[PDB]
Amino acid sequence: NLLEQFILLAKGTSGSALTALISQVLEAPGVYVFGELLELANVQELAEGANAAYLQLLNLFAYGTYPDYIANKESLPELSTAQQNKLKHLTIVSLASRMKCIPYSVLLKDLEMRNLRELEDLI
Amino acid sequence: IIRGNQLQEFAAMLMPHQKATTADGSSILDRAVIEHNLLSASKLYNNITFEELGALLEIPAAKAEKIASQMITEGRMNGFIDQIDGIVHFETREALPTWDKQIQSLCFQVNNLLEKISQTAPEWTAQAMEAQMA
Amino acid sequence: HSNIMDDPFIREHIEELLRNIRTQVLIKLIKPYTRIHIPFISKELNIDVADVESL
Amino acid sequence: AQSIDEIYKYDKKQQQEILAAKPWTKDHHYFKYCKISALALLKMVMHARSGGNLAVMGLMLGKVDGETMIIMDSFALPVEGTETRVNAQAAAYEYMAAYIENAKQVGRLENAIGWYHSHPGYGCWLSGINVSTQMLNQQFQEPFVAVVIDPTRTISAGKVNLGAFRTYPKGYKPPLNKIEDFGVHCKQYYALEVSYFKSSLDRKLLELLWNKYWVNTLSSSSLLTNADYTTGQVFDLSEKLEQSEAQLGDKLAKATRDSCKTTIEAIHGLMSQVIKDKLFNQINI
Amino acid sequence: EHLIAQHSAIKMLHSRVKLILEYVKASEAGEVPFNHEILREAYALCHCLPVLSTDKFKTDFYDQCNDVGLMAYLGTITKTCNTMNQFVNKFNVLYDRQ
Repeated sequence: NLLEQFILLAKGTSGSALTALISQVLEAPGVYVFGELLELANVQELAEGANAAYLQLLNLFAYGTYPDYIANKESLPELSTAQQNKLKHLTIVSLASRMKCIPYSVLLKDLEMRNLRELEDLI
Repeated sequence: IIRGNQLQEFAAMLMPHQKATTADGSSILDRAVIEHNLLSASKLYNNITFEELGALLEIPAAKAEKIASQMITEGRMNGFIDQIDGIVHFETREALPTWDKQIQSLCFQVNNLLEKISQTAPEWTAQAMEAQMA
Repeated sequence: HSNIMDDPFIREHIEELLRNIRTQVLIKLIKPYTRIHIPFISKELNIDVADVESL
Repeated sequence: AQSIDEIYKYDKKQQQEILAAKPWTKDHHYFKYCKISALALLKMVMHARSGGNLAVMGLMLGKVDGETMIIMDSFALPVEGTETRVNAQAAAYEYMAAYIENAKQVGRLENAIGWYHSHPGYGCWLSGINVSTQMLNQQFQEPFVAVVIDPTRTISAGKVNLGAFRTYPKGYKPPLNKIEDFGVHCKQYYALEVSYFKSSLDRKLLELLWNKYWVNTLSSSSLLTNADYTTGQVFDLSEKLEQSEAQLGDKLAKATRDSCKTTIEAIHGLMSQVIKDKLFNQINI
Repeated sequence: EHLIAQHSAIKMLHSRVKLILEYVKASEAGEVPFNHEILREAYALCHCLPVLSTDKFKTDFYDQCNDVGLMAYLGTITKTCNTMNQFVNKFNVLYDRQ
């Protein structure tokens, strides 16, 4: 219930300001479904140019999971602690969608965690 | 679960007698917070080992078990302790009641989705109900 | 030691005590457990393993 | 239809024959079943709750078939009773005299069959005065039954809590669990087995107005809520079977009926579980 | 009667699910302007099935099935005992030999 307030002030901005707003959206807690924002023409037009990385990051945060940000981690902009935690939470949600009893090994492998305690803290 | 880092400011404003220790080096604040963390973890865990229970409570291995057993025998929390395996069990779900709860949640989700559809496109919902009844 | 347990009425009946209170402590201690080590009970109750087993 | 449309068809020839034969004069343990209609039950409950903690009471209409008392309607007497005692001094009698005639005018062919009375907070039983009144009514109006309904217990427990009783005649000479549930006169009366019935149109409109509790039935999941009730029925049925085999040397038929009822309810619960598993667990692999 | 009572509720559940499915199908191509929120909730509803497909549930379910089966076996034995009692009684009153 917080993406609409970002969309309201995101309907006119474009360019570097739009990518900064996208990063702020991915950073803001409580936002986990970036679908309505992804439908805007300003965001979709970012494919052509040097800002396609931000569109790829938004697509990853909307449909992709954390392992998807493993092969192309360097290509995409570096994610802060909040963005990485949000991506890990979305990966947990995706895993829970397909299975209602997620083994710890699957979570450790997909979220790239070397400690059981930190994985449980994240969960 | 309340970590200690957000309680340093709170400990400063406590009146002096509330800052007294309990003859073991831990004051009143970081014993009430320990009990609160353990009670709140009883809700997030089906069961937990002593080492892990003390890892997130900063109490090393043994006083974690002592406090866990003290919160029981008083009715403050539910659960039992297997000391051989070193595991505290908080709440066990008996499968069939869980199945009942999940079925009820599924039906509630269906009802909420239908209410959302009706409140979003009332004309379409009316025409669809009319077509369905025929 | 030389104040209460000198007359033959408290000194005779003190052995019943230190056993009822030990029993109550044992009951309270094993309430939340399903499996408990006997040496753990011996450490908690200050009595040795054989006395813990007998109790 | 047809067969389930019965019990509402009232004939006077059979009623006259059973009232003239008077078979209850010989066998004092005659009536064992009380078949109450849904309308009578609902009216009794609403009247009992209307009086709050004050006792209220009224009459019944119905008939007799064999060893069964059929209740088809309920009254509402204009009685102003205290919190533990109802009297019906002078207005209730004229009211019940006029109501029968008024019902005769519109087509109610059922005659008076008994009286129902509210026990606001003290269970369902017959006290000394209840026993006296019911035995007088039986001695002068032989087909009769006394029903007692607890409004407060019904509302608190969420279940209908009422009973039907018939007194023994004075001089009827022939354990510890019948002294707290009932009164000191517990041996002066007996409890008829109470069953409820409804009609085809009533159930039609009831199922028609059943559109909000489908979630409750789709996850009702008996065999867990009625596990204690089922094992109670089973260990009572074992004693019933012991009595039946002692008789063997028809109690066995009644024991078999009870076993069939308990087993059928258990299999109904299992059928609900199987249907739920087919509905919710055999989809999406 | 019990199966008709179950039927009355399964019909309502089927009606609701069919209405949701029709809404999804309509919002798919061009019929109704789709809501992202409603479509995501429908995806969650689809992800909610199967309900409790764990091995632990599959053991308790067969426990219940076997308990009800044993109760049914005992009830059947009781009914057959009553029937054989009646048959023995009639055989004794017809072929009464002293």
